[PDB]
Amino acid sequence: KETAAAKFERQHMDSSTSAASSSNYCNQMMKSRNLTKDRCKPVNTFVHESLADVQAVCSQKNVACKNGQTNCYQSYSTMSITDCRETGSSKYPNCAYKTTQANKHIIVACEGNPYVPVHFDASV
Ligand SMILES: [Au+]
Repeated sequence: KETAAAKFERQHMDSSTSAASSSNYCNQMMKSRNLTKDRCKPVNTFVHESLADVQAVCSQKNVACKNGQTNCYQSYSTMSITDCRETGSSKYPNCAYKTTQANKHIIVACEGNPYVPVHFDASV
């Protein structure tokens, strides 16, 4: 039932200006988006832009994906993001993260009809 497009929304969208949280944004968000349920997802990026602006990237700069597929796209403008990376002390089920806020060009893999973001590949 969860589509690839919905999965990208759950894993990566957080439309707001920038990270807001009552406590460590990554620890709160990784848990709340279910990214610590089955393992500690080790790296994950949230994007603080509108869905439309993220979706439009699928029509922007065609770039190779890290895995060698050719269906990746880089945003022409920088976007507000937050990068979550597991700490050394993190051990599932007590997942723990370092929060890095940034303004970078995103790279997403797009798939489907409609052609929409389904994976977050890199920020540059
Ligand atoms: Au640039």
